[PDB]
Amino acid sequence: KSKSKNILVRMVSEAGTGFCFNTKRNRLREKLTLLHYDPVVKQRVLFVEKKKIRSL
Amino acid sequence: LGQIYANNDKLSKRLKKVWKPQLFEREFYSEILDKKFTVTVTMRTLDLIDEAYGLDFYILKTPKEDLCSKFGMDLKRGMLLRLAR
Amino acid sequence: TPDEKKDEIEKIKAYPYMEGEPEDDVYLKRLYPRQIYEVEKAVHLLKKFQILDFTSPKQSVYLDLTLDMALGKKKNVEPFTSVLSLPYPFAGHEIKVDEERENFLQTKIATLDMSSDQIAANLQAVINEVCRHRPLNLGPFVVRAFLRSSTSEGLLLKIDPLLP
Amino acid sequence: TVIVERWWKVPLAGEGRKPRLHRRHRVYKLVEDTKHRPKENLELILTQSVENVGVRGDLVSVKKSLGRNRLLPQGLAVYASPENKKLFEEEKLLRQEGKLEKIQTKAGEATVKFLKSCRLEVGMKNNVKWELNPEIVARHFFKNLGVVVAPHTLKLPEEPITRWGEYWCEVTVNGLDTVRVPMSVVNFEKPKTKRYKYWLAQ
RNA sequence: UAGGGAAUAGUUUAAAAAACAUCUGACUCAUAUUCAGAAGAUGGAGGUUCAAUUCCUCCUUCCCUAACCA
RNA sequence: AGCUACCUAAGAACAGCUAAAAGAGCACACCCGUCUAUGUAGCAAAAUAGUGGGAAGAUUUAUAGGUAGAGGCGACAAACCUACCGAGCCUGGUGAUAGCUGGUUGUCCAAGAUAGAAUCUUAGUUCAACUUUAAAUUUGCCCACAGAACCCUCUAAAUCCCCU
RNA sequence: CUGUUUACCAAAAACAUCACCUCUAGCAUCACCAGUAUUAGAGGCACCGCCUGCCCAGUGACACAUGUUUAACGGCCGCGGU
RNA sequence: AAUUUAUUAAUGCAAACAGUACCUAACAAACCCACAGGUCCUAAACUACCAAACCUGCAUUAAAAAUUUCGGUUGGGGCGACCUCGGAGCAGAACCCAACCUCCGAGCAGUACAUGCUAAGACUUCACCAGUCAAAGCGAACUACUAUACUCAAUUGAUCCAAU
RNA sequence: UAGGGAAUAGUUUAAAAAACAGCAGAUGGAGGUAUUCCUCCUUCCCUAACCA
Ligand SMILES: [K+]
Ligand SMILES: [K+]
Ligand SMILES: [K+]
Ligand SMILES: [K+]
Ligand SMILES: [K+]
Ligand SMILES: [K+]
Ligand SMILES: [Mg+2]
Ligand SMILES: [Mg+2]
Ligand SMILES: [Mg+2]
Ligand SMILES: [Mg+2]
Ligand SMILES: [Mg+2]
Ligand SMILES: [Mg+2]
Ligand SMILES: [Mg+2]
Ligand SMILES: [Mg+2]
Ligand SMILES: [Mg+2]
Ligand SMILES: [Mg+2]
Ligand SMILES: [Mg+2]
Ligand SMILES: [Mg+2]
Ligand SMILES: [Mg+2]
Ligand SMILES: [Mg+2]
Ligand SMILES: [Mg+2]
Ligand SMILES: [Mg+2]
Ligand SMILES: [Mg+2]
Ligand SMILES: [Mg+2]
Ligand SMILES: [Mg+2]
Ligand SMILES: [Mg+2]
Ligand SMILES: [Mg+2]
Ligand SMILES: [Mg+2]
Ligand SMILES: [Mg+2]
Ligand SMILES: [Mg+2]
Ligand SMILES: [Mg+2]
Ligand SMILES: [Mg+2]
Ligand SMILES: [Mg+2]
Repeated sequence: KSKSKNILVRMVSEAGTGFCFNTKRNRLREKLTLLHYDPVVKQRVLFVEKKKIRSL
Repeated sequence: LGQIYANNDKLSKRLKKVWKPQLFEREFYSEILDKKFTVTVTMRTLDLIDEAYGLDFYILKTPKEDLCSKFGMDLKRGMLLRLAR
Repeated sequence: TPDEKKDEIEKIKAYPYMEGEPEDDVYLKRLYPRQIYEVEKAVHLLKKFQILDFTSPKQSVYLDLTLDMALGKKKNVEPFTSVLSLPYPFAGHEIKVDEERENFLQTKIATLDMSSDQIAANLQAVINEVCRHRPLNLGPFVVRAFLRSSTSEGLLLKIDPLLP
Repeated sequence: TVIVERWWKVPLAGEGRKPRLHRRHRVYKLVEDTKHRPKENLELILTQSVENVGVRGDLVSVKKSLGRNRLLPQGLAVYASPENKKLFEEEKLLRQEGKLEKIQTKAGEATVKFLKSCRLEVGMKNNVKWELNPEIVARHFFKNLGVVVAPHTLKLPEEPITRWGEYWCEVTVNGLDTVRVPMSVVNFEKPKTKRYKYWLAQ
């Protein structure tokens, strides 16, 4: 319980579609920017971390 | 006379609760009866008398089910008898 | 927003004021709000007082301005000294600030003999000069304005038209 | 007044039938206690002249405590009913045009009462030769006594005053009441000097 | 029989430091006190970690508690 | 509150001896109930015989009244409050509820014994499994070869699959 | 000490008790009381005799600026050597 | 112990209820003025207090109480220990298999960011719930990557409800 | 967890200075137009949550 290493964050598409997916990242690393498939536009686009959902 | 849920949460205890009106002793004057009465009233009664423009109008206008007072109904009979005679 | 500073700003806004002389010929000042407004009339009246209360024809018009020098955000702006010469410099002039920081600024405008139009122009220049510190539309910068001579009481000017 | 509502829904009874009330329908929640509401004013028509509220025929909005506990019981005011409004409205036409005489406004009576019991200190400077005229004297009411006097209303003794002394000013309030106030011409002292000299000293 | 805790210099404590004891010197006629120096330790065994008194495990010594109802 | 606990009003009783002062001693009436035997459906739902404690006092006692069960009263024994008070009695809610025990009424025939899972659950339930009835249409059981692992010490008895 | 108790298995070392002590209260027309701090009430302990030691950190109570208070609840030490 | 303050008491606010008061630190440097004082170098702006109790409403803190509960396994109960998940032996060869039996572990971590979508056929911890593997297809990747349901044994939590 | 606020020398303050602690010494970190403007992150505080 006390131990804490990673966190769950919401990655939001930069295409304006509003599509989001959750990923795990290290707490001590910088905010993630990822290239991920967006179903709305049907092609890989940039995703940027917005909020931390919970501590993993 | 009713019940309440503690902290307005239904999942908490149900308690007995009585809400009492704030009572005031005031003096009123009747034009038709030309007499002053010391009557225990509520702030609502004072508001209703103001909207009727006097005690006489309030007593004469208000139906029995809204007066909710035997004394009020006796005043009505007194005023009506003086008007009738 | 400290309670006292913000509450006074609310209070000073509350002070009532009225347009035109009341109907009554003779009326106690207490019974009616402040009345005299127009900047032109105000200068003319200050000259009238000078004649009635025998005093120097030339006097310093120490316009005191209750300028909301605070409440830009919940964080308040600070007192500075934006120096600009008036259109007709009286016989740059510093816009000094209050020591108590109650937002009133004692800033001479013109000598009494200066023509109403010149004093009116001198007034408008300061209005822009004072807002220079916080010329934001976010927070209103001016509340009240009292145009007083040295030996006369302050008169509540209608500064609202001249604000922008 | 306590206003309550039920926690539990009451089933519809339909036309001409009484609701079926379970014991659960006795559980109430406090919607509002109307004693804590902001107080509204009571609109009354004055019959006599009250010191601060107004004068006969004036529609005044007073605190319910004042009207109920003082004005209405003592006959100073009446309810602003349609009928009373008409009765007083008819009077205000007769006063304006008819035989009924015009009467002071609320402020007029207040000034008259103050002007009856006040003395004007017309401070005049020693250095400059001064002649007392209605306009100069009018200024001193504002500064000293706080009264805003129109220049035309003032009637001076009509003897030119250039020497320190005592005289009389006859003030007319709204054209009906003429008051004669004591006049004390004195050497002018600046506000700061006069307050430090006497108010602070004693 | 069951359960919890503890082990640090010769001694007693601390989170690898102090105190004395021990040794060296100075002061004293000499001793003590004092002053200036010096050394010395993480019960045992095994393992993780670059690094373990400080993370775990078994054993030894000791302490404390429980060992009942008919 | 006709028993009993405490209280209120107004009553009553207390020989003899010692000391003569007594919440003093001896000792009747009277109150209590220490010890033993008897009795144990008894004479008695607490008694009898003897023996004992007290007996002018915080004594005993007749009469009427008061305090009532979420309570009273108590020199606290969890005493006593109409023979049974860890909180009276009666009536009602009430056919309280009981996974617990007991009981469950004519004749005759037939099929019929049981992997387990979860559960404040292991004195019980629900789902599986087994068991019963009716119906549908097609394989069920027994089994020939061939076939189902290396790592590892018992190279086990066997099983699985399976046409005929 | 006399006294009191489990009517119906306990009469006692249990309770009460004179005494001692702590706490609360400055007051009247229904108890207390037709009373007024040498009083009244809430408790502890148990005549008398010699005494009643240390502790207010914790809990409680009181008091507020720290704090006060054990005849309040309670507590009242080790290891090694000579 | 959980839940609660209806009730009682205190305090706060609201509600209700009358009015008493509204504010003073110059100074001439020059000049004027017989004084007393004035001109210039500011003589502005600006209201405060405030009704004791009783009663009612809403809060807060206490007191005194109320309602309800006090898990299971267990070579009787208690004490101790244990309660879910995975690997191995017992259980030698399809599956399954217990003891407060014998041993060792888990309550993550790391790399991806198509751990995208969709869909035949199957497995299944003896029920259910849950869990597991997948051709083809779409879209990607791709003509160097034991590339296509990531490495990994377990590495985990239903419904309601809450947040969004 | 949510916002609010805060961060100066080892420590505590000031507008780049003093005081303590031991002549050294600082503007939590990063980025941008500089303790003094803004932004993200770390640490801490405050306040409210921490239900099912
Ligand atoms: K009785
Ligand atoms: K049986
Ligand atoms: K059962
Ligand atoms: K006895
Ligand atoms: K204490
Ligand atoms: K056994
Ligand atoms: Mg009796
Ligand atoms: Mg008696
Ligand atoms: Mg005798
Ligand atoms: Mg005796
Ligand atoms: Mg005797
Ligand atoms: Mg007794
Ligand atoms: Mg006892
Ligand atoms: Mg007992
Ligand atoms: Mg009985
Ligand atoms: Mg039954
Ligand atoms: Mg058969
Ligand atoms: Mg359960
Ligand atoms: Mg079973
Ligand atoms: Mg076959
Ligand atoms: Mg007995
Ligand atoms: Mg007895
Ligand atoms: Mg006996
Ligand atoms: Mg005793
Ligand atoms: Mg004693
Ligand atoms: Mg003692
Ligand atoms: Mg020895
Ligand atoms: Mg439980
Ligand atoms: Mg059990
Ligand atoms: Mg056992
Ligand atoms: Mg246990
Ligand atoms: Mg299955
Ligand atoms: Mg495929």
